[PDB]
Amino acid sequence: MNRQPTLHKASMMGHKVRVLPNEKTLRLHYANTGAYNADFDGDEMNMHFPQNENARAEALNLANTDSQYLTPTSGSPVRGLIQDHISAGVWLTSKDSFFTREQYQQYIYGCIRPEDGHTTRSKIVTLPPTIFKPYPLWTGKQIITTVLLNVTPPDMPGINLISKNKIKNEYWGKGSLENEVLFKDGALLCGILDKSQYGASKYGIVHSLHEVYGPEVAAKVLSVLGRLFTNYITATAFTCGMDD
Amino acid sequence: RSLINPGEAVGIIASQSVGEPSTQMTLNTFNVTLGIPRLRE
Amino acid sequence: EWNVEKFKKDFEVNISSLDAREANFDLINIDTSIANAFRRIMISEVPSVAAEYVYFFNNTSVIQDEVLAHRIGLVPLKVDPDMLTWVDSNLPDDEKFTDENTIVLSLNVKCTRNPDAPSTDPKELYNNAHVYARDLKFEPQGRQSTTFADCPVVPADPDILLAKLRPGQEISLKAHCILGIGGDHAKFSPVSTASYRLLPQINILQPIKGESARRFQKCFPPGVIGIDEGSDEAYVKDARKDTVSREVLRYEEFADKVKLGRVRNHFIFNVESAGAMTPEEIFFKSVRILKNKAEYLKNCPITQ
Amino acid sequence: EEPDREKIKLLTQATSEDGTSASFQIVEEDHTLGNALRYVIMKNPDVEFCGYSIPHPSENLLNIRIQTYGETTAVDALQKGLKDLMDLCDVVESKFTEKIKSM
Amino acid sequence: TGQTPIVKANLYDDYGMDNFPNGFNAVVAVISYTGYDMDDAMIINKSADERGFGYGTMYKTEKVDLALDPITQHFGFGNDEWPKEWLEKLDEDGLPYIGTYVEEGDPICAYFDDTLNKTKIKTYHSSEPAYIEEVNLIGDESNKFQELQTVSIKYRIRRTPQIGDKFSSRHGQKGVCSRKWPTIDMPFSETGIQPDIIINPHAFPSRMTIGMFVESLAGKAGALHGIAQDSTPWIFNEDDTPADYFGEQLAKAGYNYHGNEPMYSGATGEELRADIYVGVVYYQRLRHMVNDKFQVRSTGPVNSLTMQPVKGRKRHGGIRVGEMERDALIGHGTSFLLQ
Amino acid sequence: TTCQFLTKAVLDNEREQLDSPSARIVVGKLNNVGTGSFDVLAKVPNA
Amino acid sequence: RKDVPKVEGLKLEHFATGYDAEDF
Amino acid sequence: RTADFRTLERESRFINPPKDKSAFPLLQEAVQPHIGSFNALTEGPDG
Amino acid sequence: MIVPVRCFSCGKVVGDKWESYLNLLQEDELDEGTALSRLGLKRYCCRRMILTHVDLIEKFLRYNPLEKR
Amino acid sequence: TLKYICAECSSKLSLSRTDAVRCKDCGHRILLKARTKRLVQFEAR
Amino acid sequence: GYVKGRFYSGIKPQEYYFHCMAGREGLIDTAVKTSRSGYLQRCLTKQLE
Amino acid sequence: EQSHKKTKQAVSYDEPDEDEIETMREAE
Amino acid sequence: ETNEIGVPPVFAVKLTYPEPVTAYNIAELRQAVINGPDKWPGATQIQNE
Ligand SMILES: [Zn+2]
Ligand SMILES: [Zn+2]
Repeated sequence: MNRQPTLHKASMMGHKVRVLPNEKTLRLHYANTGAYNADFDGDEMNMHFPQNENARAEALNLANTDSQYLTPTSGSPVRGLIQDHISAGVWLTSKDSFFTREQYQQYIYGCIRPEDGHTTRSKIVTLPPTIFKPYPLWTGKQIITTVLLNVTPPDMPGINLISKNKIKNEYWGKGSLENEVLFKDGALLCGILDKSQYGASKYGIVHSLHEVYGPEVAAKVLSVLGRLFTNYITATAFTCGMDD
Repeated sequence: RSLINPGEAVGIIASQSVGEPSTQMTLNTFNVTLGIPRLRE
Repeated sequence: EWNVEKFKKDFEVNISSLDAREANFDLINIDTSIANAFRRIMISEVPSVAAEYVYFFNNTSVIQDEVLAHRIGLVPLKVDPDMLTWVDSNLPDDEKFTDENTIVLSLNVKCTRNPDAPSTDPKELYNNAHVYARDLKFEPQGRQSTTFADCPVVPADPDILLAKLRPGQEISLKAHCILGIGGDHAKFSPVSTASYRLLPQINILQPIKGESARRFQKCFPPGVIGIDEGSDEAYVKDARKDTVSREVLRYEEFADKVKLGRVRNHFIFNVESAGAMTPEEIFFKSVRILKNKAEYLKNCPITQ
Repeated sequence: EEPDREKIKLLTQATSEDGTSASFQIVEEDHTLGNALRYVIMKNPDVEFCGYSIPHPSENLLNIRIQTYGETTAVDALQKGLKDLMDLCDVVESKFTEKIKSM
Repeated sequence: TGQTPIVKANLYDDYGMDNFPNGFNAVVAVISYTGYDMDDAMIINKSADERGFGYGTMYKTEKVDLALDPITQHFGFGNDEWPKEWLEKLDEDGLPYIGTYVEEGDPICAYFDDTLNKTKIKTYHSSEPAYIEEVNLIGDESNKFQELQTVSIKYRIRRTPQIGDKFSSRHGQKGVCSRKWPTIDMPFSETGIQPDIIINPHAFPSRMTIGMFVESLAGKAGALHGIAQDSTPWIFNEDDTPADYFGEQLAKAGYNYHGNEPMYSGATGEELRADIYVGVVYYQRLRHMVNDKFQVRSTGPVNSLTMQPVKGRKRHGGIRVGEMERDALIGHGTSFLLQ
Repeated sequence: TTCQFLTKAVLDNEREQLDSPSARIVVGKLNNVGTGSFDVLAKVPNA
Repeated sequence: RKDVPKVEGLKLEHFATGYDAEDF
Repeated sequence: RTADFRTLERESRFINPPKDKSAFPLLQEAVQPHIGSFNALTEGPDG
Repeated sequence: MIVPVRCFSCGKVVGDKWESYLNLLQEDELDEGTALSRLGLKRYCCRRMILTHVDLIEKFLRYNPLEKR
Repeated sequence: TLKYICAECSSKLSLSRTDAVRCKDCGHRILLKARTKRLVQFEAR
Repeated sequence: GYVKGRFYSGIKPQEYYFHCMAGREGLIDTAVKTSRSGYLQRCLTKQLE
Repeated sequence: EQSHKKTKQAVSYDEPDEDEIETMREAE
Repeated sequence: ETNEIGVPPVFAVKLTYPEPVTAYNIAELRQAVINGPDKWPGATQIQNE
């Protein structure tokens, strides 16, 4: 895939073909928007189809998108979710966000499909609820823990990271620690997730996952989060008006 | 395990790493020569 | 524990108004997934009859052939389905259209001049100037021209304006009306709008009696908040009449003294027909489609 | 008579060795049946996990995952779900006919 | 389908702009729901498009002149020579039947030149098929020696809103059609209305097009009460706010003061987290069809000298891999992709 | 200045060793960078 | 500065699904 | 009481194009520098 | 051009209510709002459909290449 | 029935080969090709 | 040129004209910017390839 | 202007026809 | 997927790969050959030895 001007090698990456029926345009995910410096304002892109296995191997292992998470300019990320997904995450990972067994399991399968090879355990593993009595309820942060638990290898231990948020503690009320992003053994225990975590921002959750588990897992996490927030924005919409 | 692989085109990568971000400094001054004119010098 | 017989014990239906075109009914103690399913079917999956192939012989009018053809397709026909079989797309046109698969509607209008004293009215100044949906003459053909004897094909709304003409202009066409679903095209949707609204809930936390009760009453539509007396608290007479404008919440004296929610189990459906089928028939067919969809998967081999 | 084999398909790439967990793929279906079917399957006390997922809007596919506890296969849980949804619709159809007469 | 704006400056009437409508009044919801709308992309309702919402047509005229002093080429058909099935498009006079559907390659006219003693035709060539709207024969620039050589043919090209077409409000908020979302999958209002157009909320914080926000609650107020509202600049003050003015109007009609509406999801069916900002905004469909340079080549024609794919989209031409793409392929150290 | 550099090359009676990315592209040779920085040989069992 | 004139006699013209303008 | 749109007035003018002075003088005032400029080429004082 | 058949948003037939609307404004001398209500248009989507209709067809028809003068 | 409409007087008058490209009723040099009875297939979409 | 007005409440005609000045000023700079990174990168890449 | 750039598949890296050409107008 | 591209069926029926027929892929390519150049996943041509 090529988007001119090709100012840096990230503007010419290797993509996996997905033939979509009844289509007249090239469909591209939002995580690619940065590297190509392409905005969907009527932009055009070139698709090249290499005709031999040596050229195939190169477009799948060297020039492929997943191997272009970090730009060689500063070694910082150029891949991440851009708008709806960031606003969706601040709402989904908020303390106020609770989910029933039916809701929780739906959000999991909505973004993680074992048949599409999204899982690493061949069976969707699920955490116990955070509220047992009176009604069984799952927190929003637990969905993020479950997504990692099913996309990261079972042989390796969970991710351990103490990061920060763009949203100050003052906004979340008195005595909140919701600015401190805390991951202990691959479990989101404190803090919401901003542009600073699953955006193209250094030392965030996706970048931390990229360093510990590799580029293929970080790519899976990005696609999984990308689906989850799209599905979450469909069930729970986001709007802007005069009241704001 | 963080070592640069033998064969890596560090030449193109360097010029691309100087070229691509020098597009962000096309705007004029808000004494010394700055941006692209200084980079051209 | 949920049983299908335990659902029969709690599930209730309430018909508020059932007119010949629109029906306002309620579905109490049913899931969102089932209520939304019927809603989706009533719009997209309930089959209906609408013009699909307009064959033009002449069109000297200002309205382009494509536009005029599209307008005829949009005109709902007062035709009951089940009378028509589904058309097969693979076989050619000579085998494709039959007396069981297709309904023909002809339009033949020629505009002329009339002598009258002259701003002057178009019906006075010209003859056959305005082309209406009622001008689509039904032509019964083939094996069955007796099945539609006590059921003539007439548009649901006849006074629909199709075209405007001036003397010299003419429209000559043969429209082929077929069976289709609303998901394919909006012209096939048998409903004008099939939508549900959840029952509004007004949880009064404080008694809020006195003159504040009269202030609280004005925040909701007239027939929603009822006051017993100056005391005896402030109750909700008919929470169903509420528009959910949240007007009560934009007042400091009530912002903390009241909560605005919903009854997740209760659905207030409103189904209006295009004119072909009755609103009940459209809802019944929607339930029959969901059952048939689950039945087709039941008696089906699970391959691989 | 010939039964259609392209409608319901068992994704063997995701099916449990035996027999509780499986992912099913249905053609020409979406949220309409999807959300209604997963709701009914979730009422089963033997179903551990259940959800539905549409791979992409342009492709006419519907995926439904059923993970159960022991003594019941995912196929049985699906067959019970379809059998219960049919009975559920009969209840809706029966109550609506009665209230039409009650008017 | 031209429509008069509910929200308008009174000078719109002073210039009689109603004689030439430029847009249509649409139910626009400021919502992030589909996931296909984001910054430069907006969603159009399928059932709205199916009902003729924002439909347009494009007319193109061609002059078929026979000049290139003795008359050689004559409009019509020559005797003894007649290639198969040409009579389907052209009439006895050699000119096409007004109303006929034409594709690239089809004959658009017919003539006979005595120099070659053969019956030739002028072909119609364009990626977009058309219908004949007007055929005019013009036999001017002669006193007594009259014979037709010049003919003007008008083509009617129907243009339904396609994925890629640009749409914009009167506040400079343009976006390409990302998808034609089905009404069943579309979010449905408490009233039972699904928006015609969906604008993403992430468009407004950067553009700061608050005129559109007040246009939304003004258009809604005017649709309900049935009154046009003045949106002439500097009519309102800091003390006399339009958000308060149309807010009072919205409350009086029986709707939310802040222009919000309780909406339900089309997929799950459940009520959405908060009330969605919905109103009536005058939208304009921009004339450009952005996917005009859409091409694909496997193995097409090549230039004799370079033996490289020849330039030309319609000619089955090749996509150029320039010096920068060469540089990028060297960059990855991907020598076989360059090869 | 293609013809100018060509003239200087001819006058030097220069041998283009085809070791620059540009030169390799001109003669259709595989670029010596990355995957072209080595050779692949097959291990055969029979003597 | 003269304020923007409000519209004369503005009534309710939106109610529930199965509820008309019967309530005055 | 409002700044309304002419609906009845509009449709009547569509059917009946005025026989007197044309409506919307500002529209003719927009092309006033063009028409006036060409008008002064023959008409006006000094010929 | 002419009055559209069905409301773009929901699909309620609006094409039969154009000539009837002008009669309620002319003969009945009613206001824009009350006239739309009597036609059976309560949703603001159906309300704007007729209210906002231009009807350029009447302007377009005045050019007829089939009749002299 | 062969047709040709005059642009000025709107008279439907057709003329064959070796004839002046002008209306008979009035001296007008532009002629509109009229629409004849011919089938044009359309989808009501 | 100090605008006390906001986009929510509206801006006065004097403020409107001044905002028009500053708003256009940026677009004028995008029209008068001869400096391009095209040739600078092309010169480096050909010598460093 | 961007519509012409939207369709054109660039030969190289823009062009030095600006100030760069007048800087190259200096012989050694 | 973030590593994928949505290819229109227009491009899919024109863009072809020269796949050599073997024992491990005879089944996959036989279907493509039957499907032809207008049915996806098909084949536009076959090169003999
Ligand atoms: Zn409507
Ligand atoms: Zn004449």
